[PDB]
Parts: sequence; structure tokens; C-alpha cells
Amino acid sequence: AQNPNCNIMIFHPTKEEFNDFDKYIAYMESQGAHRAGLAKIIPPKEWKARETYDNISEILIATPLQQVASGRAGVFTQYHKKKKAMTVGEYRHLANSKKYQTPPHQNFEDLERKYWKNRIYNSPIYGADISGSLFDENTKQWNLGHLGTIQDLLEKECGVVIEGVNTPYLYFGMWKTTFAWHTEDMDLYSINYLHLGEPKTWYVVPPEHGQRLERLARELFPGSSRGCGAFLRHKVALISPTVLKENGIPFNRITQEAGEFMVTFPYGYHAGFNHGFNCAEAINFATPRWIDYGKMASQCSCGEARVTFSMDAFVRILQPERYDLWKRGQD
Ligand SMILES: O=C(O)CNC(=O)C(=O)O
Ligand SMILES: [Mg+2]
Ligand code: NI
Ligand SMILES: [Zn+2]
Repeated sequence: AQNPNCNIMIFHPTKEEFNDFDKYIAYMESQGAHRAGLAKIIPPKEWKARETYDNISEILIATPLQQVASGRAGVFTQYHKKKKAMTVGEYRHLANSKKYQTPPHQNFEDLERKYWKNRIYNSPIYGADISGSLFDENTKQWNLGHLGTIQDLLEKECGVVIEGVNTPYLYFGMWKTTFAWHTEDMDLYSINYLHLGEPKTWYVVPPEHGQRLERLARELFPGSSRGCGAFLRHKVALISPTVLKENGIPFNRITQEAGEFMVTFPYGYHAGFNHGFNCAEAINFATPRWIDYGKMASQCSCGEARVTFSMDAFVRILQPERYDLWKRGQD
């Protein structure tokens, strides 16, 4: 069995190996990459996402979110307070202001310590889930707006044509902006490209151990758990590496830098934080190996998680018994 310790693997494809996305994902899995839940892909030196980032300041962040924490330093929830619209240029200036800028630090480990010690005492502002792309249309390899769609994949594997579309999203981050512990909708893959700026630190639990994380989360968030059997789908719960280690949960950590891709694999729970002003682009995708995970994915039926249009068909076709209850939670 390849990668039996479930370590995060890092790949360096050549330009020839960068031509066929599906083939290279399947190659990574042949080496056991999926067992970690997360892999890093460093693109060939010949590749670029676009020519420059000099012309992005006029992108609008229609609904910036202030991430307000409740709890203790290693175990907290966050809610998202809506703020007034601002441009990427205005947000960048805000990120770099004294109130929000990254503090002086020695290295990534020192910044991680500072994050976990101090995150709860501040409320950083995040631009999330902005439909759009920063890939040049003439970038032909690993262009996140030109991947095969999940609806086409389900049709190819299972024979059923379904409605829906699959497009990328942009994320504008600052110091302390946080992504809570979650798997993807319908336990899909994700791919994330850090276009510019400061790093992103990731934490991940191997898919084969995901239920260990869920059990700890029910213990640490007992009211949330009573409310919803799939409350991690709400994307609000944080648990520090120190707390995970105290509870014997298997996990790994890695820092993504500008110009690097990350792939999350089906049922790989992940969380993390941004180091300073940055911009990432991400999209969900599927492969033949996803289908069996999609059929078994938990679902939030309490009202809180309330998802993409295009999730309807995946629940309807892969999870017909759950469909009626799930849909009641969407109305
Ligand atoms: O860029 C982000 O905010 C974090 N993205 C994800 O959780 C992802 O790509 O799966
Ligand atoms: Mg612009
Ligand atoms: Ni994710
Ligand atoms: Zn719920």
C-alpha cells in the first residue's frame, strides 16, 4: 500500500506531465497521495497563471465577512458578520493597515504559534466565495476555469445527464483569516491555486481517519452537534493542532506559497489560516474514484449549511433516500 503513514506529498510535474490534468491526478493517487487528504503541486518553471497581477484592484468584494470568534484559543467557533462592499485595492490597503497587518515573526512556525495563541482576540475581514477567475484564457494547463465539470463526470460514470454548472471562486485573505474544519460539499475534491501574496497554512486529517475527527468535534462542540448531525458542514468550528495531538487525532500540516497548487481529496477534512494579504482561486472537481464517496457523504438538513444550486442533482442521483429531507432543509 503506497504512503501508509498518510504523509502530505509534494509533486513537481514536468511541462509534459502538466498537459493532462486527470492523468496527473490519477498518477498522484497511484503513489498514495490521497491517503493524506491533501497534496501540493509545484507547477513547471515554464508555466504561469497569467502575465501580471497589476490590474486586479478594481475587482469588487460585494460582501466582505468579518470573522468573529467565540470560545477558547484552541477550540472556538467563528461567525461571519457582513460588511460594506469594497474593491480589492481597498481591501489590500485594509489588510496592510496597522490594525490587520501580519506581525513581526521569525519563521512560519513562530507565526503559527502566534495564530493559535492570539486568533480569537481579533476579527479579520475575509473576501470569500467570489465567483470568478484570474487565469488567463490562454493558459492551457491547469486552468481552473477549464477543467472538466462534475456534471459531465457523473454523466460519464453513471449515464445520467443532469443540470448544473461548476465554476471557480476567488478568495481574498489577510492575516488571521480562517477556514474552519470541513470536507468539500458531497465530499468532492478541491483544487486551490495561491495566485499572489502571503502564504496559507493548512491542516488535514487522512480520509481513512475522518470519523475520529468527527467524534472529537461532537465532544468539543456539544450544542452544535445536537443541532445537526453534520454540523461541520456549517464551516464554523476550529480545533488547534495542540488539541488534536492531545486527543490522538492523526493529522498533518503544510504551508502553501504563492504559485503553488493544493489538491484536497474526497473526505479529507481540512482547516487553516492565511499569513497576510493574499488571493487564492479554488474549484471543486471529481474523478471516477469520487463517485463512491459522493454516495456516502453526510448531509446538513438543519438549514444552516444551505449550498450551491448544483448540489441538488448530486443528492438526487447519488442519495435518493436522503433527497426529500435534505431538500426540506434547503426551503
Ligand atoms: O482558499 C481557501 O479559503 C480555502 N479553500 C479550501 O478550503 C479549498 O480549496 O478546499
Ligand atoms: Mg481590476
Ligand atoms: Ni475546502
Ligand atoms: Zn446543519
